[PDB]
Amino acid sequence: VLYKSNHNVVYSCKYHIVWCPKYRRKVLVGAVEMRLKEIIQEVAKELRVEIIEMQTDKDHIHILADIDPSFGVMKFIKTAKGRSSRILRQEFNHLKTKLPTLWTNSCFISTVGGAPLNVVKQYIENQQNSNRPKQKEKWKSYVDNLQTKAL
Amino acid sequence: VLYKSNHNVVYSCKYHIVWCPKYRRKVLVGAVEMRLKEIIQEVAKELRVEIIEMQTDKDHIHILADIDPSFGVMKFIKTAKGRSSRILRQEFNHLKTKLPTLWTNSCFISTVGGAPLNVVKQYIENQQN
DNA sequence: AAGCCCCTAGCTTTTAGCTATGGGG
DNA sequence: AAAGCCCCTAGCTTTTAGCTATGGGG
Repeated sequence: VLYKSNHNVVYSCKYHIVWCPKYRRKVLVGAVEMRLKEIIQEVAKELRVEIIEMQTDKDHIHILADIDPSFGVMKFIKTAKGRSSRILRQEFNHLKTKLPTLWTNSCFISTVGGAPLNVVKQYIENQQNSNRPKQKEKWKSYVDNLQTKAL
Repeated sequence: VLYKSNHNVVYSCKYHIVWCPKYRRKVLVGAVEMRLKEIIQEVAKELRVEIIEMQTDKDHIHILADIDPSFGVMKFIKTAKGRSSRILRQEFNHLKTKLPTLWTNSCFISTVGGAPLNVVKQYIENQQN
């Protein structure tokens, strides 16, 4: 797990984000799909967001991004959707004349870390009960590094 | 994991949050410790934040919370540190006289999900079938 | 636990098109 | 060290306070 920092915070914030075209229209294909990913890389680059992985399918775009918590994941999403919509609708006439908007008003966001919820949960509850490891070998590297980083 | 939603977003945003008192002073004990926890529960409830787990040691408080992304993790944190700082220093004299502030300007924040990073990264690249 | 319809100001993408623990249908 | 120590502005809460801001400096 790689941790970064801004002028006040030490963090590791990863998000799996997903959003669909309006009406789930299967328009994320070919040149549309390609341009869409290039625009989002552009957006991420200027918003200092790190795209760990990004793939699409006819009607969904999946993005795994590491975002400065203070900046805000929504500020990123808002920019990526908004800009891709404006641009793609200008480049691909069918997206302008056959749809009222390229995207919807919603999205799906799930946070992601180096270990599963239950592990972090236990580590937190273990704090005052001395050295009581998670298990034999399961996630030793994560817990060890964590004790060290959160010292 | 059970997702929640606001008017426009479906989400599950959990963070492992940690912060320490000024100078690492080991003051999070006894009466203080218990009150800090109450105040954080009071702020969580008020800000519609779910506290999944909260533990403390002499100089650290760990919180695993579910926070609406539209609302903002930082907004929860500043409220929690700020109010707890105000209230604790009003109730506990030794916190107001021995320290210029109760907390510091920093904190540790780590996202957590039902699945580890590598799994989610795989699932994503597998989205062409 | 969104996704459809409608609405607002705010802010970017500005003759646009998206968010807001947004309003309601 | 910088996250943590110092100092500062500016915005909002806790506001005869005390924490933020992809804040800036040291």
